[PDB]
Formats: sequence, C-alpha cells, structure tokens
Amino acid sequence: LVHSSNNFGAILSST
Amino acid sequence: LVHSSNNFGAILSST
Amino acid sequence: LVHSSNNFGAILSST
Amino acid sequence: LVHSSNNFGAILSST
Amino acid sequence: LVHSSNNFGAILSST
Amino acid sequence: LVHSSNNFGAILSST
Amino acid sequence: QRLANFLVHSSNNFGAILSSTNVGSNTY
Amino acid sequence: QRLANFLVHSSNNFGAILSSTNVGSNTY
Amino acid sequence: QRLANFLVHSSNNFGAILSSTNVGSNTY
Amino acid sequence: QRLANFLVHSSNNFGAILSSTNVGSNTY
Amino acid sequence: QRLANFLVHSSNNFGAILSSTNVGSNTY
Amino acid sequence: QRLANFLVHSSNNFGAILSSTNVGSNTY
Amino acid sequence: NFLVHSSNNFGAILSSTNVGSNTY
Amino acid sequence: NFLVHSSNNFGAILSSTNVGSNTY
Amino acid sequence: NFLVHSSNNFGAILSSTNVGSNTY
Amino acid sequence: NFLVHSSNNFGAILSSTNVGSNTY
Amino acid sequence: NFLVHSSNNFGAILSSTNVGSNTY
Amino acid sequence: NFLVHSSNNFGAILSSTNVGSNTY
Repeated sequence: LVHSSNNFGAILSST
Repeated sequence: LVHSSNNFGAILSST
Repeated sequence: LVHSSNNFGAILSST
Repeated sequence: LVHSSNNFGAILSST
Repeated sequence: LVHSSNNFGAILSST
Repeated sequence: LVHSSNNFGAILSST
Repeated sequence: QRLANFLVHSSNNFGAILSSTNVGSNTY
Repeated sequence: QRLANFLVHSSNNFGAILSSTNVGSNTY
Repeated sequence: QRLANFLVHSSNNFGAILSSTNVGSNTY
Repeated sequence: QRLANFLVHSSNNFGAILSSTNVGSNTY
Repeated sequence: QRLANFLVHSSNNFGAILSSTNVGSNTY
Repeated sequence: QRLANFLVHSSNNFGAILSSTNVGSNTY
Repeated sequence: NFLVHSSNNFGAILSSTNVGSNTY
Repeated sequence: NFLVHSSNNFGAILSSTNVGSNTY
Repeated sequence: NFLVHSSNNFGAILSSTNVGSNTY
Repeated sequence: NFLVHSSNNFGAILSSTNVGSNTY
Repeated sequence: NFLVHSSNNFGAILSSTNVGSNTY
Repeated sequence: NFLVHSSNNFGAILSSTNVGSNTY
C-alpha cells in the first residue's frame, strides 16, 4: 500500500 | 492499492 | 506500507 | 513501514 | 520501521 | 527502528 | 484540504532524448 | 492540511539524454 | 499541518546523461 | 506542524553523468 | 514543531560522475 | 521544537567522481 | 593537381552563440 | 586539374544564434 | 600535387559562446 | 607532394567561452 | 614530400574560459 | 621528407582559465 499526500517531488517505488 | 492526493510531481510505481 | 506527507524532495524505496 | 514528513532532501531505502 | 521528520539532508538506509 | 528529527547532516545506517 | 493562491510549474520526462548541434564552418 | 501563497518549481527526469555540441571550425 | 509563504525549487534526475562539447578549431 | 516564510532549493541526482569538454585548437 | 524564516540549500549526489576537460593546444 | 531565522547549506556526495584537467600545450 | 584556397577578411565580425536553457 | 577558391570580405558581420529553451 | 592554403585576417573579431544552463 | 599552410593575423581578437551552470 | 606550416600573429588576443559551476 | 613548422608572435596575449566551482 502506497499513500502520498501533497507530493511536489518525484517518488519512485520498486517492488 | 495506490492512493494519491494533490500530486504535482511524478509518481512511478512498479510491482 | 509507505506514507509520505509534504514531500518536496526525492524519495526512493527499493524492496 | 516507511514514514516521511516534510522531506525536502533525498531519501533512499533499500531492503 | 523508518520515521523521518523535517528531513533536509540525505538519509540512506540499507537492510 | 530509526528515528530522525531535524536532520541537516548525512545519516548512514547499515544493518 | 484547503489550498489557495499557489502557482505550480511541473515538468516530467520519461523518454530518451538525443540532441546534436553544430554551429560554425563559415569562411570569411 | 492548509497551504497557501506558495510557488513550486519541480523538474523530474527519468530518461537517458545524449547531447553533442560543436562550435567553431571557422576560417577568417 | 499549516504551511504558507514558501517558494520551493526542486530538481530530480534519475537518468544517465552524456554530454560532449567542442569549442575552437578556428583559423585566423 | 507549522511552517512559514521559507525558501527551499533542493537538487538530487541518482544517474551516472559523463561530460567531455574541449576548448582550443585555434591557429592565429 | 514550529519553523519559520529559514532558507535551505540542499544538494545530494548518488551517481558516478566522469569529467574530462582540455584547454589549450593553440598556435600563435 | 521551535526553530527560526536560520540559513542551512548542506552538500552530500555518495558517488565516485573522476576528474581530468589539462591546461597548456600552446606554442607561441 | 593544383588547388589554391585563399580567404581574406577586412571587416569587424561579432558572433554570439547561446546553446542550452533546456528544462527536463 | 586547376581549382581556385577565393573569398573576400569587407563588410561588418553580426551573427546571433540561440539554440535551446526546450521544456520536456 | 601542389596545395596552398592562405588565410589573412585584418578585422577585429569578438566571439561569445555560452553552453549550459540546463536543468535536469 | 608540396603543401603550404599560411595563416596571418593582424586584428585584435576577443573570445569569451562559458561552459557549465547545469543543475542535476 | 615538402610541407610548410607558417603562423604569424600581430594582434592582441584576449581569451576568457570558464568551465564548471555545476550543481549535482 | 622535408617538414618546416614556423610560429611567429608579436601581439600581447592575455589568457584567463577557471575550472571548478562544482558542488556535489
């Protein structure tokens, strides 16, 4: 589960 | 489950 | 579970 | 579980 | 479990 | 468990 | 969530880019 | 969450970029 | 969370970048 | 959390970068 | 947590960087 | 935690860096 | 095989070159 | 085979070149 | 095989080059 | 095989080069 | 095989080079 | 095999080079 709030940057998730 | 609120950036998810 | 609030930087998560 | 608040830097997590 | 508050630097965690 | 508050430096943790 | 009076400029690139530039080769 | 009067400039790149530049080779 | 009157400039790069620059080779 | 009147300049790089620069080789 | 009137300049690099620079080789 | 009126300049490097510089080889 | 290249310049030359200012 | 190339310039030349300003 | 290259310059030359200012 | 290269300069030359100012 | 290279300079030359100012 | 290289300079030359100022 990935939760993001007010993301102005770059988010990278690898599973 | 991916939840995004107010995303101004770049979000990358790989599963 | 990944939770991010007000992320202005770069977040990288590898599992 | 990864929790980030007000992240202006670069966060790298490898598991 | 990793908790970060007001991170302006670079945080690296390897497990 | 790693807890960081007001981190302006570089923190490296290896386990 | 309340947000107001904010200007956002976002640019995202996911594609390979190849650029070649030549300026010159003039005889005077 | 309340946010106001903020300007954001975000640039993100995930793609390989190759750039070649040549300036010169002029005869005077 | 209350945030106001803040300017943010964020640049993130995850891609390999190759740059070649040549300036010169002029005959006077 | 209350934050105000702050300017942030953040640059993050995770990609290999190769740069070549040549200046010169002029005949006068 | 209360924070105000602060300027932050953060630069982070995690990638290998190779730089080559040549200046000269001019005949006068 | 209360913090105010502070300027922070942080630089962090985790990547190998190779730099080559040549200046000279001019004939006068 | 006789080849001659002659270039003569007597005029002031001003050159300005800008390459860049790209956002990715 | 006789080839002659002659270029003569006596006029002031001003050149401005801009390449870039692209957003991706 | 006779080849002659001659370049003569008598004019003031001003050159400005900028390469960079790219944000990634 | 006779080759001659001659370059003559009599004009003041001003060159400015900037390479960099890139943010990653 | 006869080769001659001649370069003559009589003009003041000013060169400024900047390489760097990159943020990573 | 006869090769001649001649370079003659009579003009004042000023060269400034800066390489660095990079933040990592």
